[PDB]
Amino acid sequence: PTRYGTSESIDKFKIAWENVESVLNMEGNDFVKTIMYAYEDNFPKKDFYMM
Amino acid sequence: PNDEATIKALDNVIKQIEALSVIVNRSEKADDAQILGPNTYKQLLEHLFS
Repeated sequence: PTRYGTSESIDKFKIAWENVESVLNMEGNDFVKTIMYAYEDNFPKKDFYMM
Repeated sequence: PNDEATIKALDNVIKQIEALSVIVNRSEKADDAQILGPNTYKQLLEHLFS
């Protein structure tokens, strides 16, 4: 809940995104990974992480 | 949910945090002083008469 919730600097986002990127290459999750990397511009990573 | 992926994620997180916690900063800078080698006075010529 606390300790850098919605009010964080952008520089802290890479550390959190590292785990999601590691999970998204687990040999069987290729569908979502490809959909993400193809349409990143329209659906940026921040809102995906929030969802 | 696949229970293998979360174990790998936890292992990676633990490795990262503990690697970041072993680094210690310790510098060995020397002083900005000098050495002050030996020296002697040099005399200048003069003239004398009486």
